[PDB]
Amino acid sequence: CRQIGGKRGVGFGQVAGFKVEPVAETDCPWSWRALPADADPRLVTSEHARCIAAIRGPYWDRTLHVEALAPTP
RNA sequence: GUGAACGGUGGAGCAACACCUGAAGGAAGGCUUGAUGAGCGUGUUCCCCGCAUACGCGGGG
Repeated sequence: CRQIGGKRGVGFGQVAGFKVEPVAETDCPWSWRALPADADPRLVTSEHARCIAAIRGPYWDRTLHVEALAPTP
């Protein structure tokens, strides 16, 4: 990877660096994520809400948008 | 297959016009280039200082 985010053709947001380190199981919210509509409720927090949204793959593909429980940036 | 992928802030436009740094104001009052240094007296062994180390040298008045 060298850039992150959108509009990468006009040079926005090239990555200066990254660090990848292990963390505790209770210390990671991985569930802050576009979850399915029938996701198990220990992963569905108050930030998660119902939306027409992709949970996987190409997140821009509106044909693959599903009943989803997703948080907000 | 980074809600990604694609996407020109662009084109044009006078800081310019006119405007006296100028009026007044004493470099003067006093001051020998004249000297100064240019020539005019003593008539024979008397103190003291160093090198020596006394055989003598230099030397103060």
